Parts: sequence; structure tokens; C-alpha cells
Amino acid sequence: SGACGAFVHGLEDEMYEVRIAAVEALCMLAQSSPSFAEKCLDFLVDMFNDEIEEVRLQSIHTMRKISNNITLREDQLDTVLAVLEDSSRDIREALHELLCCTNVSTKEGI
Amino acid sequence: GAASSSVCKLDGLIHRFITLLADTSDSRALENRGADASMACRKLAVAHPLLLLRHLPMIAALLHGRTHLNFQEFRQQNHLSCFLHVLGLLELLQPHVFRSEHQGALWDCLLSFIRLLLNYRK
Repeated sequence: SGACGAFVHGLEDEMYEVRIAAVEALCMLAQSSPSFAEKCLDFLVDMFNDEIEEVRLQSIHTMRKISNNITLREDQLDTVLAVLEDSSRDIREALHELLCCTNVSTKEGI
Repeated sequence: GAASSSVCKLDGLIHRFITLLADTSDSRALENRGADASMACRKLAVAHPLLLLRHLPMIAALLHGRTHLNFQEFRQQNHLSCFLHVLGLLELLQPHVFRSEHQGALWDCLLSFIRLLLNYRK
């Protein structure tokens, strides 16, 4: 069928408005389903690499909103700590809000 | 009273030994160190079982941490040695680990064990 990768196309879309709307949809659906959230963590991590600052901020806020059930791995943790290095203060504050609620499995992650 | 806001004169030392027990690598020298750690911890278990059970959530968290790693690295890193050591220690803390206070960390350890069983059932 042609419905495969709908959210893949949405998050890879060239307009940041479409990507922000996709982020909101991911937020609502993840608040509904935890398994879908676990599946879609990686795409949110990719959005943390997004070139538009607002998209990064909103994706981080949604990840914070849905962190209550998921638990990350070492790949996710190093990628998240990577974007925290960035210069802009507001996105760093957003990462700080994220880490307040994020889960972790290994002590080495901490 | 084991859950009280109190400090044991020996707790830090058994913490040191349980860190030595859990932390291991492929090194046979570190495996000998872990075997000695299991020996001392087991002697403390049979001698002073209540002291170890106060540190149960710690080793439970370590068991939680170590469970994800795939079977091949699990066997090569000797993590099965750690798993059988903690399982034997829990067996040797038999009539006291089933209390209400130790129930949560016990369930955590059992959760780690069953997660290991499911992941490497092949």
C-alpha cells in the first residue's frame, strides 16, 4: 500500500510548518500509545538534528511530554547529549527540561 | 527497622565488595576478583543476611542495567557469571528476602532475570 512511511514523509518534508504539525501529531499519538512512542523515539532524535531551531525546540518539548514511559539506550543518550552542546541558549534550556523527565537504564548513561 | 534512616558501620564496605562483584570484563584476573567478591559477599550473606538486604535495590538496579546486552557479548563479557553469582546470593538469603520491605527490589531482580531469559531464549 501507499500509506507506508506517512510520518517519515511528514518529518522529512521541506516545510518546517509540516514538520511541526507532524511533531504535534506524534505528541498526541504517543500520549495515547506508549509502544508507538517507543517506536518513534529515533525519529524524534533525528528531529533533534533538524536544521530549523523551532522544530528542534518543539520536538524536544514533545519528547519531554512523552518521556514518562519510554526508556532510552546508549545511542539515544549520546545523540541527545550531542545536541545539548549547541550554542543557542533556548534549545539548551529545552534539553534541560527534557533531561528532567527522561528515563535511563544503565549507570553509564548517567 | 532495617529501612530506618541509619548508617551501618559495614555498609560502605559491602557496597565496595558488591561493586567489585558486579563490575567485570573478559579479563580472567577480573573474574578471579569477582569470584573472591562473590565468596566474601556469600560469607557475609550466611553470616549477616540483614546487612546485604539493605543493599538489595542497588544490585537490582545493576541487574536492570546489564540485561539489554545481546547474548554473544553477554557470554563473552562473563555477565553470566555475575548473573549466577547474584542468583546464588539471593538463594542463600532465602528466608529473609521474601519480606515486605525487600519485596520491591526482589521483584526488580526477578524482572531482570526473566528479561534475560526472554531475550536470549534462542
